[PDB]
Amino acid sequence: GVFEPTIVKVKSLKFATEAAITILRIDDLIKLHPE
Amino acid sequence: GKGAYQDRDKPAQIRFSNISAAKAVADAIRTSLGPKGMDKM
Amino acid sequence: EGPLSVFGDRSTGETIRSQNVMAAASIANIVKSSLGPVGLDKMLVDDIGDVTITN
Repeated sequence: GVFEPTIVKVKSLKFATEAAITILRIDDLIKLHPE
Repeated sequence: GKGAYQDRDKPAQIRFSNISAAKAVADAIRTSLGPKGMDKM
Repeated sequence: EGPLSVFGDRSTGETIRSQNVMAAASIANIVKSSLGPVGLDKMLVDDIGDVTITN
């Protein structure tokens, strides 16, 4: 009797993959000094 | 030739500094070019 | 250092990738201890003493 909606798994996988890609594409960082 | 002495050297230094700055910017953005280029943050 | 006067700090190479991975790992490790029926809770206190209890 352990059940979950399938939308949970589907949406979690999609969002996790999107976040992983959008962070993995970064190559260099430039941070500007506060005024 | 024989003469035409150049008694001022400041313009050469200005030109070289300009070249250096321009090449620095070009090398800075060189990576992001092409289908296999990456992003900047 | 030297050329590319930007008035700021720039990092390039494996340094930034490792730093990003470490930040993500720390964020995951903060909440890893509250997963599943045997997970426990967390207590949070602000700068004035107000207390929140949650998982």
